[PDB]
Amino acid sequence: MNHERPWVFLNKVTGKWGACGWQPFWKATSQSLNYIPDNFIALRTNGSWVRNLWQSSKVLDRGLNASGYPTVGTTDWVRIPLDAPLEA
Amino acid sequence: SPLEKAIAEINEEIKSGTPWDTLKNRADPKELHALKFAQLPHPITKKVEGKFKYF
Amino acid sequence: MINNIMHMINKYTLTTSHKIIGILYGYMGYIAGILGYIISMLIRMELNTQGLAIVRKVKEVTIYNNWITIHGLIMLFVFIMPVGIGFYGNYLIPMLIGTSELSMPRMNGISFWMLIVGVVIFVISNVLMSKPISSGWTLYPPLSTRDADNIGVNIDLSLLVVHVLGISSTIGSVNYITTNKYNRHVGLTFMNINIYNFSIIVTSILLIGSLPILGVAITGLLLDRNINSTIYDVIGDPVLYQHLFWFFGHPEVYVIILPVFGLTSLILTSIIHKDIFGREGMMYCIISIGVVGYFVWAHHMFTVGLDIDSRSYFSIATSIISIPTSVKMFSYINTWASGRGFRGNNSSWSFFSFLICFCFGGFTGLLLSSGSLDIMLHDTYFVVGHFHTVLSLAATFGLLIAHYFFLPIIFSYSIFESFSFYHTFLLLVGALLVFYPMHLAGLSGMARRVPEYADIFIPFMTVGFHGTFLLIFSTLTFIRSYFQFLSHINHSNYL
Amino acid sequence: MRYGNREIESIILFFDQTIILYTSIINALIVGIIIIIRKWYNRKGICNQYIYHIKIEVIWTILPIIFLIVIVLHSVTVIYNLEINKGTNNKYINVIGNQWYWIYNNIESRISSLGRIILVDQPLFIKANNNTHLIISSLDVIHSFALPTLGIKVDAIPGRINNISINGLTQGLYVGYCSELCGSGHAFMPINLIVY
Amino acid sequence: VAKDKYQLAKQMAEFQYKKSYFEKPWGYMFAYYCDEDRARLCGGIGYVGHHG
Amino acid sequence: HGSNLYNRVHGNLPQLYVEQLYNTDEILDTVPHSSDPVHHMFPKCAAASPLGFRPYDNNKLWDAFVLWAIVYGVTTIFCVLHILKYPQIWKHLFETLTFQYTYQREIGEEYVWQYGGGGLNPAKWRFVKSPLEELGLVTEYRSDLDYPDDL
Ligand code: HEA
Ligand code: HEA
Ligand SMILES: CCCCCCCCCCCCCCCCCC(=O)OC[C@H](COP(=O)([O-])OCC[N+](C)(C)C)OC(=O)CCCCCCCCCCCCCCCCC
Ligand SMILES: [Cu+2]
Ligand SMILES: [Cu+2]
Ligand SMILES: [Cu+2]
Ligand SMILES: [Mg+2]
Repeated sequence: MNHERPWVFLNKVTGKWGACGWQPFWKATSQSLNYIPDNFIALRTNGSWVRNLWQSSKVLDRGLNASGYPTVGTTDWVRIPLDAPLEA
Repeated sequence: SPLEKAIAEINEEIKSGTPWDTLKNRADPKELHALKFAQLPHPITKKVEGKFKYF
Repeated sequence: MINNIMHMINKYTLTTSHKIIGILYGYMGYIAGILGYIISMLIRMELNTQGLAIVRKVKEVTIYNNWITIHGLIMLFVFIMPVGIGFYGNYLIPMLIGTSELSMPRMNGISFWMLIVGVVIFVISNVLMSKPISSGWTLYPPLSTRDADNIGVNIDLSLLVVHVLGISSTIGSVNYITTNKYNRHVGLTFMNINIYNFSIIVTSILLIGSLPILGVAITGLLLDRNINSTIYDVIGDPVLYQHLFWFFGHPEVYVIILPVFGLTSLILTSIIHKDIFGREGMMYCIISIGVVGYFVWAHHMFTVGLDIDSRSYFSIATSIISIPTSVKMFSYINTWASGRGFRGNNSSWSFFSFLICFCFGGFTGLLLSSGSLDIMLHDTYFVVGHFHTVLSLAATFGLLIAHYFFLPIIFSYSIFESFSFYHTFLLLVGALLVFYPMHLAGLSGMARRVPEYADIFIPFMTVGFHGTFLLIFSTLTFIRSYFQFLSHINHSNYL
Repeated sequence: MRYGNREIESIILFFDQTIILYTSIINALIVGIIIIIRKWYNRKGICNQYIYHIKIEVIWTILPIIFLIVIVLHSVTVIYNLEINKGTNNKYINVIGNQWYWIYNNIESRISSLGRIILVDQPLFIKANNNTHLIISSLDVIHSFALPTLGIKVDAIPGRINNISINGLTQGLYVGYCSELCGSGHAFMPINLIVY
Repeated sequence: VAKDKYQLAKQMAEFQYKKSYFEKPWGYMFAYYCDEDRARLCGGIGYVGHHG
Repeated sequence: HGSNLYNRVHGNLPQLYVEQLYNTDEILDTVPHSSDPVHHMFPKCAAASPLGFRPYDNNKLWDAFVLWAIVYGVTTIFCVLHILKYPQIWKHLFETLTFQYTYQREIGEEYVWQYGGGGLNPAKWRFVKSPLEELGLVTEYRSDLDYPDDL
C-alpha cells in the first residue's frame, strides 16, 4: 500500500481548516501478538506529521494567506502538506 | 530538580489551554472526509468516487 | 521439492519432540471429534423422524446399531483421551516442571502412531466393509460373539482396534509418571508441581491398573469368536465378561474427567489472577477420587442379578466417591470468588458452563447410585442424559476452556471473541435442549438404543429436534471460526 | 389413583426424599453463586489473599457426609424391602426371552398390529394380591424383563436363571420393554402383564 | 541505621535530596511503563479493560 | 532457517560434522551447535505473525487448498467414503428432508403436536394440519418410495 501523506484542507472564503488523510480499513478479525502496527496513515515516516500539525495549528487558526497553494478542483479548499512544519 | 522544573512549567502552560480548547476555526471531520472522497482520486481505483463505497 | 517433501514427512513421523507429538494428538483428537459428531447427527436424524425414516426397514436397524456403537467408541477413545491427555499432556507436562523432554522420548512417538494405527483400522473396518459391528459400545456377549449380524472379520478388527488403543494408553501413562517423578527441576518437590501434573499422574495410575483387565476381556471375546470356546456362551459367564469390562469401565470414566479438572484449575490460575483456593485440598481430592474409583465398578450391573449384599455395598461405595467431588466443586466456587477473571472471555463463560453442567450431571448420577432406584432407571434415557450432560457438557466445555486459552499461546494470534461467544452459547443452549428432556423421558420408561419409540414420547424428541438443529449451527460456526483463525483478511478499502 | 404395588411406593418415596435434598442443596448454591457473580461482574469485593480458610474447608467437607449417611441407609433398607417377599409365594411362572419375542409357560408372545409398539397378542397373567415367583432366563442372547412401574427390572441372561418375586395390587395391563440391546428387533419386543 | 540524632539529620538531608533527584524520577518512569504496557496490550490484542 | 555449516565446520570439534556430507539432513540428525538458529514450532506462523500476516492467504490457490485440506480434509474424505458405501442411507435422508417421504400421512388429516411437559398429556396437546397442502403445494403423497413394511 502506498497512498498520499496526510494533508490539511483550508477553505479561503470561510477561512476554516482541518487535517485529513486516507484511512485504510479491513474486515475485523483476530489480531497478531508479535506485531505493533507501523505508521499507516503516513507510510514510511517517523510520524512527524502529528508534530507538524500541532505546531501549525496556531499559524492556521490565526489566519494564513495561502494563495500560493494549489486548490482542490473548483472549490474554495487548498491543500497544505505536513511534510515540514508550517511557519510562513 | 529538572524534573520538578519541567513538571511545574507544564502545569502552568496547560492553564493557558491546548489547541483542542483554544482553536476556534476548525472544520468538522465529516465535512473534510466528504470533501476528500468527492474531489480527490481514490488511491485504489485511480479515479474520483462520488462517496464512500465498500467495494 | 523431493527433499522438502521427504523432510516434512520425516519431521512429522520420526519426531520425538513433546511439542510436535502434542500437536499431532490434538489434531487427531479434533478430527475424530468431528467424525463422531457427524455420526451423532445421523443418529439424531434417525430418532427425530417417525417410521424408520432413514433405514426404512426393520431388518436394517443394524445400521443404526452400528452408528451408536461407533459413535460411542469414537467419542470416548479417540476424542477425549487424545485431546485431554494426549494434547495438553505432551505439550505442557515437560514445560510445567522445567525440563526438555519426557522420559522415554521414543515411546511417545510409538504411542501416537499406535493411536493412528488404531484409528486407521477402525475407519477401514467400519466404513469400507459391509455389515459392521453393531453391538453397542459395551461389546456384551453373546451378542458380540454368537449373533447373525456380527459374523464378519471387521468385528474382530474393531476388537483389535481396542487392543491397540489400550497399548497406546499404557505407554503414555508410564511415560507421564516417569517424567513427572524424576525430571523436576531443583527446588520443586513432588507435591509442589502444579495441579495439572498431579492430575495427569493420578490419571496415568488409573490407566495402568485397569487396561490389562480390558485386554483380558477382549482376548476372551476374540477367542470365543475364533477358536469357538465357551467362555461367554449359554454354558459360559457373560456376567464374567461384564465384570471385567466394567472393572475397566469406570476407571476410564475418571481418567476422562480428571485431566479436565487439572486444565480448568491451571487456566483459572491464569485468567482470574489469583491462586487456587485450597490447592492442597484439590490435589488430595483428586487422588481420593482416583483411588475410590477402583471399588465401585459394579454399580453398572445392578440388574444383572448381583447378591443383595453386593448391591448395598456398591451403592455405599458410589456415595463415598460422590463426596470428594463435591469438595472440589465448592473449592472451584470459592476460587472464582475474590478473583478478577476477565468479564468478556469465552474461557470464563465456558468455565461457568463446565461448573454448572458438572454439578447437574453429578447429581443426576448420584441418583443412579442407589441400587433400588437403579431398578427403574437402568437402560433408559436417564442414563443417557446423565453421561451426556457430563461428557458432552463438562468434559467438552473444559476442553473448550483449554482451546480458547491455548490457541493464542500456541499460534500467536488472538481469538475472535464475538465469534467464539456465538459458538459456545449456541452449543450450550442446543445441547441442553437435546439431553435435558432425556432425563424426564427416562423416568417415563423410554428404553435406550431404540431407533423407534412409542407415541407417548413425542414431546421429548421434538425438543431434541430443536436441539439438533441448534447443534448443527454451533458446530458449523466453530469450524468456520477456526478456518477464519488461520486466514488473512479478505476485504480492505479506504475510509 | 392407586400405586400398583408397595415396592414401587417405597421406591417413589425414597426418590422424593432425595429430590428434596438435592433441590435444597441446589437452591443454597444458587443463592451463593448469584451473590458471587453479582459482586464479581461489577468489579467489587477483590482479595488476592483469600485463598485459604481452614474452618470453612473442614466444615464443607464434613457437611455432605452427614447428609449422605441418611440417604445410604434409606437406600439399603429400600433394597431389602424389595427383596423380602421371597418365599411367601404359591404360584410360579417361567419366562424365556427369545429373539424378539417372549415365552410364558411355553406360550409365545409377539408384537401385534392393533397397537403400534405397546400391545402384544399374548399377555402374561397374574392374580391380584397373590405373591408370584418369576423364573427368568433367555435362550439366545441377553434381554431384560423390564416392568419398572411395578418395580421389576431383571436381566434375562443365557445360562443364568434369575428369580424375582412379583406382586400386583391394581388390576389392569402394565406395559414394559426389553430394556437391553438384543439385535435388530430390540425396539419391538414389548412386555404385557395383566393383573386380574 | 542512624544511631544518634546527628546521623538522623544527615540521613534526612540525604533522603530529601534523593527524593528530589532519584526517587520521583523512578516513580514517574514506572508509571509511564505501566501505561505503555496497557497501551501495548490494547486495541484488541490482549485483555485490557476486561477487569480491574 | 539458513544452515549453520560454516560455524559448525569452523567450530571446536569439526570431526563431529564429517557425517554432514553423507546422506544426512542437517536439522534432524546432526549434532546441535552452540550458535545454531532457534527453531520454532509452526515456522509459517512464527515467520508471519511478526510481520502482521496470518500464515495462509486465501487469494493464493495453493494456500487455500492447503488450509481446506487441513481443516475440511478428513471430514470430506469420511463423508465421501460413507456416501459411496451407503448410497441408500443418504438417498433416504434426502427424501425425508425434502418432504418427499411420508410414512403413513393422509390428505386433510390432523396430527397431534406437543412440545414439552412430559409424555403425551391430552390436556396440553394441539392438533396440526399440513400447511404445505393447505397452501396447495401437495395434493397426493408419493408411494414409489421404500416403505418400512412390518413395523
Ligand atoms: C465423549 C463422549 C461423547 C460425546 C462428545 C457425545 C456427543 C453427542 N452424543 Fe453421544 N454417546 C456417547 C458418548 C458421547 N456422545 C456414548 C458413550 C454413548 C452410548 C453408545 C451406546 O449407547 O452404546 C452415546 C450415545 C448417544 C445416543 C444414543 C442414542 C440411543 O442410544 O438411543 C445419542 C442420541 O441422542 C447421542 C447423542 C449425542 C449428541 C447429539 C452429541 C453431540 O452432538 C452434542 C455435543 C457435540 C459437540 C459439539 C461435541 C463434538 C466435538 C467437537 C465439536 C470437537 C470440537 C473440539 C472440541 C470442542 C474439543 N449419543
Ligand atoms: C464422563 C464422566 C462421568 C462422571 C464424572 C460420572 C460420575 C458419576 N456417575 Fe456415571 N457414567 C458415565 C460417566 C461419568 N459418570 C458414563 C459414560 C456412563 C454410562 C456408561 C454406559 O452405560 O454406557 C455412566 C453411567 C453411570 C451409572 C449407570 C446407571 C446404570 O447404568 O444403571 C451410574 C449409576 O450408578 C453412575 C453413577 C455416577 C455417580 C454416582 C457419579 C459421581 O461421581 C458424581 C459425583 C458428583 C457430585 C456428587 C457432584 C458434587 C455434588 C455436590 C456439589 C454436593 C452434593 C453432595 C452430596 C449431598 C453428597 N454413572
Ligand atoms: C410464566 C410463563 C412461564 C414460562 C413460559 C414457557 C413455558 C409454558 C408453561 C410451562 C408449563 C407447561 C409445559 C409446556 C411447555 C414447556 C416448554 C419447555 O421448555 O419444556 C421443557 C420442560 C419440560 O418439563 P415440564 O414442563 O414437564 O416440567 C414439569 C412440569 N410438571 C409440574 C407438570 C411435572 O419445561 C420446563 O422445564 C418448564 C419451564 C419452561 C420455561 C423455559 C424458559 C427458558 C427458555 C429456553 C429456550 C427454549 C426455547 C423454546 C422456544 C419456543 C417458542 C419459540
Ligand atoms: Cu461407573
Ligand atoms: Cu430383546
Ligand atoms: Cu432387547
Ligand atoms: Mg443393561
